[PDB]
Amino acid sequence: DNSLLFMPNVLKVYLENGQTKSFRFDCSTSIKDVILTLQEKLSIKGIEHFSLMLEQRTEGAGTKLLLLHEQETLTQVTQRPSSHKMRCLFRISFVPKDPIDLLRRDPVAFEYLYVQSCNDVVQERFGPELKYDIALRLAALQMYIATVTTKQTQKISLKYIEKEWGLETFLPSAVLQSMKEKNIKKALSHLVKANQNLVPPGKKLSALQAKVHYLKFLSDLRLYGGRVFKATLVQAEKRSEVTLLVGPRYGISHVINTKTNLVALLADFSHVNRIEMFSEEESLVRVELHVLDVKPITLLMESSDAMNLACLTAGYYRLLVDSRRSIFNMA
Repeated sequence: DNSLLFMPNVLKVYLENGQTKSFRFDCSTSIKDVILTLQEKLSIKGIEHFSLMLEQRTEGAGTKLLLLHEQETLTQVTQRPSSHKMRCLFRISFVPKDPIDLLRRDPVAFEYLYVQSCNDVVQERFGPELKYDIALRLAALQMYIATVTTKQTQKISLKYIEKEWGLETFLPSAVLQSMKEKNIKKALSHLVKANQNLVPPGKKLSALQAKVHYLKFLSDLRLYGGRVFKATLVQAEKRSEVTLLVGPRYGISHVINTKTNLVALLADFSHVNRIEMFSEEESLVRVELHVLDVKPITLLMESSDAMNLACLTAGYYRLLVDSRRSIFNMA
């Protein structure tokens, strides 16, 4: 079996709505090429927000996403380690700081962001920072949004949701394993009704306006458009293990203490002038961050983490700082 290909030289790409798409490649096709073909198929204007990623299945349950560079060749992608048992996903990797800005810009991309976020929320792709409290509240809106776009009833019925979709589809595994089904349904019952109580003075919440609310809750969070990396900081040729957080509100920052959400800026995206990677022992990659008014910062990282750091940093630079200028170029 092979999760990455349909066949020799035909790439399988999963969209966030469950669709699959195929791309014939030869030895010259780049990830950039497939992204442009997907921009055209899907009528996207904000392609700068999007990336192709590999889905790694880790030993314990849960997936790790490996960002792929545009200049990277598809053949070069099938040679990553155990490419055959990973999947290719098209996803928004560089989120706008306020979701509403995407909606006025590319509605297709905004709808794409809402569908991807729902999947992210239910599959616990945010940390435990997503408390069951928020998770149920998010579910009540996802549930609302699924109903108003399928039935005229503006009043939401768990019994419908139970049959048509399955309640479990809107809930994380943790609520499923920890909360009592009766307790979950009571919780949703009070929630949906209370939000229903918030709306009567107002005209009914449109699905689109509900989706805006769904993504605003998500936008105030740590792993929103962001990732956590282990890395080895080399400072005066001696080594220490660091945890980096790269995201839209953190530039490249370092986690000092999770308990107090203590994060330290190492570099705003605007202060990054270049990223360079080299090779070391046993798929260990040395990253050198060239930052304004400081000596370069040196990181020793596992190769796929090294690449997801460059991509995510270059991705947010292209988005938030300058669309033309390059910071990272593989060769």
